[PDB]
Amino acid sequence: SGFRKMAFPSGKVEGCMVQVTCGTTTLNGLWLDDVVYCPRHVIPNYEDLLIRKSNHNFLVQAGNVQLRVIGHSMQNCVLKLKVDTANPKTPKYKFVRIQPGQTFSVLACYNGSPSGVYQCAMRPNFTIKGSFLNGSCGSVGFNIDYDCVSFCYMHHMELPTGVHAGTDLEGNFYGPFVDRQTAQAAGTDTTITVNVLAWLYAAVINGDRWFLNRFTTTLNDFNLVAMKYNYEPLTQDHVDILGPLSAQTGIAVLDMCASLKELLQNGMNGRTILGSALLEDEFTPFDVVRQCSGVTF
Amino acid sequence: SGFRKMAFPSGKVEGCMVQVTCGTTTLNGLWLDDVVYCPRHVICTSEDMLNPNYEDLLIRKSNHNFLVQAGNVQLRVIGHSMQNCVLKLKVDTANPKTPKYKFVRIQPGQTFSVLACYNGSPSGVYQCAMRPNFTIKGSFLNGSCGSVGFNIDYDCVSFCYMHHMELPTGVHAGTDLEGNFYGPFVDRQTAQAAGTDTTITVNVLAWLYAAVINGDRWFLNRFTTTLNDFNLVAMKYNYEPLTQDHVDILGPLSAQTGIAVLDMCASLKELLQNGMNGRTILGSALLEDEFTPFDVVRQCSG
Ligand SMILES: CN1CC[C@H](C(=O)N[C@@](C)(C(=O)Nc2cncc3ccccc23)c2ccc(Cl)c(Cl)c2)C1
Ligand SMILES: [Cl-]
Repeated sequence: SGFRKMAFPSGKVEGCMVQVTCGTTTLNGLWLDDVVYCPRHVIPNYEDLLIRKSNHNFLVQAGNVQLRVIGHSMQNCVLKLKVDTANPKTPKYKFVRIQPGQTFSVLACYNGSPSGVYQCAMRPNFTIKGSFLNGSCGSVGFNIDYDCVSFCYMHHMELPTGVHAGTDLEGNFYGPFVDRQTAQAAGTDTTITVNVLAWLYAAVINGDRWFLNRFTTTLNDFNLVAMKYNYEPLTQDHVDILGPLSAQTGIAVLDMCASLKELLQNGMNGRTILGSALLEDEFTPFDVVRQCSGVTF
Repeated sequence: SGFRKMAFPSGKVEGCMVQVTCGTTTLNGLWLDDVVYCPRHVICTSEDMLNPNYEDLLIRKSNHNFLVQAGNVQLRVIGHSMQNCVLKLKVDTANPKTPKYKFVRIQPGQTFSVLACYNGSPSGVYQCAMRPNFTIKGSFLNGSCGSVGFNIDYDCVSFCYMHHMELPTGVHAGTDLEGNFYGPFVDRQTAQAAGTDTTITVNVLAWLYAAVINGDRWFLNRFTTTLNDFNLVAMKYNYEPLTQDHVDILGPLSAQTGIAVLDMCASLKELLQNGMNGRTILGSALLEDEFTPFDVVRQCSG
């Protein structure tokens, strides 16, 4: 029993966190094998600014040991500092680009030191509601798949509303954001519907059944309602992905959709679901399964 | 900007997680130096649990009865002792990944990270608090016994909790790393139940100071209160009494925001009275009590 916002164990990522200094700027780097990846804004014609930099301009620090940079290249908005020393703690890893609605763990770092780990989701508006202070640039987002760390995010900036923007580990920004000093704003955000339904299945598994009803709905009727409440449209793939939880609890996906339809029109009415007075959208259907079955890393 | 329920990086604890098997039972152990710590109920059967005599059951045990597994490598148990409700399996190999650590006993209201494990493998990390009724609202399945709670301030891991059981309400009871249970709980199948839970007032105020720092001022008011008037109101909403110790601890937050503690107490009073009225504080429609004043400072400063 119990339901918590749970992150992946951060250990495999911790051994990869380094400090990257260039001039007056100090941020974080991800040291994998003999390459250290970091936001290119550490150095805006970025090809022109990078041509003026020398290898000894980048001071890379792994704990106490200083690493010597032997090369540098740029891939989209990530800088790739080739170092002489390969990371002995390099885990089995992949660079994956996640879709909006997908969740991941963020190991927030300052001066190459991990300060905390938290779970968050890629919002439909391509921002992440993270927790970052100055110096957190280069902190990474990741998932663990068996014994493989899938790096999906590198923090670059904070938007004027306090939400965060960053890139995948190939330097491609999530959303219409750029690493240039200009006016940027997060677009209108929507609720991740498949995740709310997954979190409702986790509540049923945990004993919370008050919100259930005898009703069902069509996928079209549900989406017409969901659209009015700024909820993401629920596709047939979302209905298919929720199948295992639907089987485990005995509540059909459209049956739970009718529960959500009533929750949106009528509300909670003083009641809570998993100790929350709002509908939670930062647990994917796989997160609910992993937590309510006991998958390990 | 931003405010999240943040856990300590679990890496230092991950290298200490081992599998402990004794008979039909498989749970988790914490391998520090040449000792593996685990709940002593690993030696019990389900029938033994009603009225177990642990000293009696431990005397019948041989070192080879405990199968300790660290990853793939099986560890050899060379001794065993019991300290309160924790079993201490002396092993012949010291943990090379042993971090700088302490055994700390926490007070209710204190928060910590839990590295939930199954079969000696870490499955996830989450943040939670020691409730005033001495239970923790964790996320645990069967096989999680031996999972630990910890704080990693500076380069030292302070182990403060070891999971032992789930109570009938779905909440959890455990011990410090010296085997002393938190609360009036025993590692015996009895009619024990968690007492009435209360909201950790000092933590709600700390989380309100985090909201003010983050730009949220809607809940503030032109009122102040006495500490006694606040406690008389707080008690009626099942809130923990706010002591002078709590008022002193909130001082740095009060100075940083410019809002006196009894001033923020008057804001809390009005929120208990009125409710949120469609509004949220740090993206929450409820008043959060699982961030201590130390958590708020660390996250909003460094
Ligand atoms: C289905 N079996 C019936 C009894 C078994 C049972 O509960 N056993 C344990 C070990 C226990 O609390 N384990 C657990 C821990 N955390 C979370 C749990 C979530 C679910 C199920 C067990 C969970 C236990 C039992 C009685 C006592 Cl007094 C103690 Cl100290 C420990 C389960
Ligand atoms: Cl404490």
